[PDB]
Amino acid sequence: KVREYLKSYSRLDQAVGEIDEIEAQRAEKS
Amino acid sequence: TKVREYLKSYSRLDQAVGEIDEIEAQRAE
Amino acid sequence: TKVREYLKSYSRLDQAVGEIDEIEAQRAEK
Amino acid sequence: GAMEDPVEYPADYFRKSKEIPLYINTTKSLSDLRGYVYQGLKSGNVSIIHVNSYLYGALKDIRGKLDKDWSSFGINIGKAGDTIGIFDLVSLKALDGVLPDGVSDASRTSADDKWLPLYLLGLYRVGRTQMPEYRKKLMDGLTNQCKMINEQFEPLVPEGRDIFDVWGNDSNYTKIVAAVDMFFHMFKKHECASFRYGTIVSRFKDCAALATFGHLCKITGMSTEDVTTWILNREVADEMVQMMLPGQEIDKADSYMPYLIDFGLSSKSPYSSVKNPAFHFWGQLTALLLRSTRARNARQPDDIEYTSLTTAGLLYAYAVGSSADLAQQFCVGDNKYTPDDSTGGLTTNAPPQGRDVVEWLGWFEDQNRKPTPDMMQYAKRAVMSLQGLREKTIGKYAKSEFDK
Amino acid sequence: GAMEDPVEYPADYFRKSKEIPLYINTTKSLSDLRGYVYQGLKSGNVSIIHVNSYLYGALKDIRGKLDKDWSSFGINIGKAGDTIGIFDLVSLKALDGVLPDGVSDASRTSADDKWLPLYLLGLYRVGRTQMPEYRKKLMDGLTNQCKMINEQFEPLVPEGRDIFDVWGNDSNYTKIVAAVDMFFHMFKKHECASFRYGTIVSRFKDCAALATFGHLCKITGMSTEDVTTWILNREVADEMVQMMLPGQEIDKADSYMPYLIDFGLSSKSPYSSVKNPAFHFWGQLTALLLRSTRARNARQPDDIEYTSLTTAGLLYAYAVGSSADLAQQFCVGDNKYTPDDSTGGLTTNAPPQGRDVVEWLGWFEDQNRKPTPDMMQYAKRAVMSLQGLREKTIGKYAKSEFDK
Amino acid sequence: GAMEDPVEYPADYFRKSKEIPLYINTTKSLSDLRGYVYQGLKSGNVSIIHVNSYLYGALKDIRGKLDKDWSSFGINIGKAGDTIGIFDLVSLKALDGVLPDGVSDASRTSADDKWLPLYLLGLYRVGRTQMPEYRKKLMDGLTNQCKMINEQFEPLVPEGRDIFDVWGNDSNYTKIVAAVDMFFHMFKKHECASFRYGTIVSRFKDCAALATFGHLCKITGMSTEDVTTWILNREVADEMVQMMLPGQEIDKADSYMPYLIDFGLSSKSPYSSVKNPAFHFWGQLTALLLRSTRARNARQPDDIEYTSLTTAGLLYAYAVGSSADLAQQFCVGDNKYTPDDSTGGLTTNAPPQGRDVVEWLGWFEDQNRKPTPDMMQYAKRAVMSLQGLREKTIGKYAKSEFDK
Repeated sequence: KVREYLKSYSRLDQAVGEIDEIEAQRAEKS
Repeated sequence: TKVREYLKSYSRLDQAVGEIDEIEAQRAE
Repeated sequence: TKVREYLKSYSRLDQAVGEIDEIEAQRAEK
Repeated sequence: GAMEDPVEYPADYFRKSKEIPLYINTTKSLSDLRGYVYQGLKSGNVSIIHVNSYLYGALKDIRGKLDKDWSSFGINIGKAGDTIGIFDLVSLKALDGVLPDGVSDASRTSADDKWLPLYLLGLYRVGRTQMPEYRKKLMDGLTNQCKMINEQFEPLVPEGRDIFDVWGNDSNYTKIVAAVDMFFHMFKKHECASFRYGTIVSRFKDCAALATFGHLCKITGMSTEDVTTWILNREVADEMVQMMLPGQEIDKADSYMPYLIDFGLSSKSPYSSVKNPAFHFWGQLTALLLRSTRARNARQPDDIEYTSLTTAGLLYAYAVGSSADLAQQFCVGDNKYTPDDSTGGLTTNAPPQGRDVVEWLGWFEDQNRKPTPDMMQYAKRAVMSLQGLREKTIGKYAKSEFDK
Repeated sequence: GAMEDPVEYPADYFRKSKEIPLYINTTKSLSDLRGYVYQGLKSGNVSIIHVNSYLYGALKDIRGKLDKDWSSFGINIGKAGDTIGIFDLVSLKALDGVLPDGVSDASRTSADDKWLPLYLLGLYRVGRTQMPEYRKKLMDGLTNQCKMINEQFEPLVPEGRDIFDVWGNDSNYTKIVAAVDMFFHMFKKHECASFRYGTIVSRFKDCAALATFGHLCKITGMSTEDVTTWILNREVADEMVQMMLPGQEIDKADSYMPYLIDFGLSSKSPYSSVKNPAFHFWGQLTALLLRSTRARNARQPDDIEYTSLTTAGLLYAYAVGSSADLAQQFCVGDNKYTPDDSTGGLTTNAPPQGRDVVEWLGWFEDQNRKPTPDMMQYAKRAVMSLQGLREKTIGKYAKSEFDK
Repeated sequence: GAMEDPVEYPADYFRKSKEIPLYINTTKSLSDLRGYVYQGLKSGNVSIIHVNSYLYGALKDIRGKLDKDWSSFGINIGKAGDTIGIFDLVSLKALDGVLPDGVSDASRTSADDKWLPLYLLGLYRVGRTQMPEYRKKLMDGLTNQCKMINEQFEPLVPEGRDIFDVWGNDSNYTKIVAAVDMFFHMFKKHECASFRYGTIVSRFKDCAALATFGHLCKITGMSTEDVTTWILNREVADEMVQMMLPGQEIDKADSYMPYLIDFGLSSKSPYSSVKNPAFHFWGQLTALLLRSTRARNARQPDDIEYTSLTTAGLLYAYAVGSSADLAQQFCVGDNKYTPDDSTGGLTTNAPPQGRDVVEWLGWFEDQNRKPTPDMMQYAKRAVMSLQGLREKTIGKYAKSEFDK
C-alpha cells in the first residue's frame, strides 16, 4: 500500500542482528 | 434504531479512552 | 540458491577433521 | 438513575461554584508540623489535619511556567506565560484548634521535606489496595522511590498500617492528591514529577466504564464510533448516551474532569462500572473472548440482562475473530496485492467478510437468531485454558457459560 | 503517543544542545575517594557522589588512538589520528559539597584502581537483574573478572545488596556507564576493554523492538526489507515507520544512539517494546512458532489486537515453515540441480512454493481467510512440548491458543 | 563478522610478527620456585607468576631430535636433524615486580620436578569443566597419572579448587600449555609425553565446527567433498567457505594452527561453533538422526533458521538412512555379486538408490517439498527412546520436534 524505503539505513540488516545479540545477554533465567 | 451516531463534542475521544485504560491497567492486583 | 564449487586446497582434510573430532570427544562432560 | 443513583456531571458543579475549596486548617509553621508527621508515622498514629497541613506547607513550590493557556469548565487557571503553584488549582483556608501528639525536633528543615511529601501522597495508593501481597509491592516501590530522593529512607510507619487507609475518606486529603496529580500532569518534566507515584490512582478514579470503552477499542482494533455501532442491547445504548453527554471535557487531558471524585465535583460518577453495568459486563466479556489478559478478573455486575448481553458479546467477538482484516502494508514497487476477492463464500451460511454490524445482523437472522456450533466452539476454545478464575468475575462466568 | 508517550528521538536532542553534561561533584583527590569507596562498599553503604567522583578520577586515561574519524549527530568527537579519553564523549564539572562516610587509609594507589572501577561498573549489570538465582551468575562472573586482575579478589559488598540497585537511577552514574561502553566499543582491543563487563547492558537499552526486528530476521532467514513486506496489520506498520524514521543513526555502530536512555538523550524511547507493542507481539509470536528458544519468555503486551495479530503471525510462520527453500550450494562439477518442474500444485488448494507475501495473500483468499486445519496443526505442533511457561508471556499465550 | 566478532585467521598473525612472545617471570632459581609452587598449592594460594616461572625452569628439557623439517606459517622451528626444546616454539622473557608467598625448602631439587609440571599443567584441563562430577574424574586421572611417576603422590591443592580456574585467563600460562602439547605431538615417544594429560585440550580449542564437520563425515561415512554437496542452506555454505579459506594449515598435523587461542594468534576463531552456528546446528542434528551418541548434548545455537536447517538435515539423514549402499567386499572365487539387475523402482514416490544430492533434490521436489509421512517416521524412531536431555541442546530440540 505504501512504498518501501531504505530510509538512510543501508547497514540496517547487520545492525539489527547485533542488537539481538546484546538483548540475548540480558535474558534472565532460573 | 433509538438514535444515529453523533460525534459528541469529544473529537479526541479515541486517544483519550486508551489513556484511561492505561491508568486502569495500573490498578490490577 | 545458485551454485559454486571448488576442490579444497587442503586434501589431507578428511584425515584432519576426523582427528579434530577425536580431541573434541575428550572434552565432553558427564 | 432514580433514588441515590442520580449521576452528577462535573460540568454541573461549576455552574454552582467557581472554586474548589481546600480547607487547610491551622498555621503551626512547617518546622513544627514536620516533627508531628515524622514521629506520628514512626509511632503509628498521626492526625490527618497535621498531615494535610504539612503537605500544604511543603508543596508550595510556585514553580512551573505555563506553556499555553489553561482553562477547564470556564475556570481560567492560567494564561500563556504565567507561573502557577499546585494550590492555584484550588483555593481557601479555615484555621482552628488542634490535637497534641509525638514530635521529633531532630528533623531537618530542607532534608525531610524533599522525600516526605512523596511518602505521604504515596500512602494514598497503598492504603487503597486490599490484598496484602500487592500492598507490599507498592510499599517497596514507594520505598524505592524515596531512596531516589535518597538518604537511605526506611518506611516510617510500622506493620500496623491502617492509619493511612482512612486518609482517602478525608475530603481535604483527596483534594491535595488531585491537585498534585493535575499539576504534574501539566508539568511532566518537573523535578518533583516523581510525586505522581501515589496520586496517579486519583486520575479517572471510578471511571471504569470509560476505561472499559477504551479497552474494547484497543483489543478489537476498532474506533470508538465503530465499537458504538456494535451495541445490540438498548440498556447498553442508554448507558452509552449517559457516558457521551456533551460539555464534560472527557477527551480533554488538561481538565478537572478526571478528578470528579477526589476534588468533590461529583457524588455519583456517570462513568463508573456500577453505573454502566450492562456496558461493563458486555464490553469486558467481548474483550475476554478476544484474548484479554485483564478482562478475566473484571467484576460481574448485578441485576443485568445476562443472556442478551452474552449473545451480543459472542456475535461481536465472533465477528472480530473470524474477520482478521489482513492487508498488505509494504511492497517492493510494482508487486502489489489487490483483493479481487469475489466477496462471496458458502451461500447464506458463509459469515460476512468484514465487520459491518448490518451484514452480521442479517447473517444472524438467517441463522434463526441462534449462536451456531462454530460460534459456540469459538467461545469454548477462548474460555478453556483459563486457570485460577475468581468467583463472581466475568472470567469465571465465561468459562461456566461456554466450557461445555 | 499523545500524552506521556510522545517519543523523543536521539537526533532531536542534538538540535537543542551540543554537549552531554556530566555533573562530577567536589573532585577532591583520588586517594581519599578510593578510601571512601573501598570501605564504603565493604561497610554496606556508599554515597553515589563518591562512586561518581572516584569513577571519573580513575578513568581519566587519555588512551586509544583513532585511525578513523569520530562523529555522531554533528558532534565531532575526534579527527584523524587523535588520542582521546573516555570523557571526551561528555562535558562539565559541578562541585557541591560532600558528606562523611567510612574510610580506609590502608587502601593502595597501585593494587586498587586496576580492578575497582571494573567492580563498581559491574554492579550496574548485577543491580538491573531481579531473579536472585541469575543475579549470582553475573556476580560470580564479576568476581572472576576482578580476580583476573590479581589480588585473589573477594567481593567487597556484603549480601545487603540494596545499595547498588538504586545506582541505576543516578543521572551521572549511567553517563559514565555509557561513556565507558561507547569508548571501549571504539577501542575493543584496549587494555581496559574488560571494563565493559557491566556496561554492555547500557548499549541498546530499552530498544527491544529493534532487537525483536533482528531476532525475526534471523529466525526467518530473511532481509529487513522482506520481513517488512510480510507485515499485514496497520498498527504494526505504523509502529514500523516510527522505528524507521531517517537520521537517527540506528545502523551506525559508532554512535550515541544506542545509549539514548543512559545518556539522557531520550525520555521515551522510540524503539522500546512498550512503544511498539503490536510489532513486539507479532514479531515474537511468529519467531516462537518458528522454533525460538527465547521468544517463549517474551512479555505479552497489553491493549493490542491479539486475535488479528495472531492470524498474521500464523500465516507468516506457516509460509516460512512450509517453504524451506532448499537448493544446491556445491556440486562435483556438471551434476547440477535446476528446479521448476511442474511448480503447479493441487489445483486451487496447494500453498505457494516461495515466500512471496502477495501469493500467500492470494492463497489465503481461497481458504476463505480462515486458518487451514494444516495451519492449526503446524502451530499446535510448535506450542506443545513447551514446559515451564510463565503467566503473561508469548509462550503461555501461544500454547493456550493452539494447543486446544 | 561486521562488528566486534570479525574472524581472525592463524596465517594473518605471522604476517605482522615472527614471534610468539612468552613473558617469563623474574629469574629466582629453580629450587626457590619449587618451594613457592609446592607450598602455595597445598596451602591454597599460589601466584601464576610463580607457577609460570617454575614451569619454565622445570620444562627446559632440550631433548627432542628432529627427524624431518619443522615449518608452520614461514617460521622454521627446525631443520634436518637438530635437537630442540619446548621453548623453541616461543620467545622472550619479561620482568616486573615479585610478591611474597609461603615456601617449603624440604622439597627435593629433583624428585618433585618429575611429576609437578604434569600436575600444574594438568590442572588446566580440570579448570575447564563446570560439572563437579566429571571435574572429579579428571582430578582422579591426574592423581593416577602422577602416581605412575611417584608412588606416594597425594593431591596437593585442597577442596577449594577455585584457585587454578583463573590460570586459563593468563596469557603466558596458556602459552606454556600450547608449547608443551605441540612439542610432544611431535615427540610422541618422549619420556615426558605423559605431560599431555592436561595440555591436550589446548589443541583445536574453539575449533568446534571443524570437529562437527569431522563428526558428520565419520557418522555418514562420506568424504568431506560429498558432505559439502549435501549443504542445502546458503548460510551454512557461507560458513563453510569461512572455514575452508586457503593457507591456514588446518590439515597440517604439526602446525601452530591447532593452538590458535592459547598462542594468541587469533581472538576470534573462524572454526568455532559460535561463528559457524548454522553448520553446527544442521551438522549436529543430521548426526543425531543418524545415531550419534554425542550429538544429543551439543549446544543449540541462537538466531538461526531452525525450520530450514531442520528440513535440510532430515532429507540428508533420511538419504543416508535409506541408502545403506551394501556391496560385496570379499568373494570366494568366481561367485560374485553384480548389482546391475534393478536400477529403478516404483513411482515418482520411491526414494533414490544412491546418495546423490541432485537425485534427492529432484525427488524432494516431486514430494511437494514437504517431508513425507515415512520421512517423518524415520526421525520419530530416531529421537524417541532418548532419555534425560538438557535444555537448549540439539537432542532436546530433535525430540521435541520429531516425537509426535
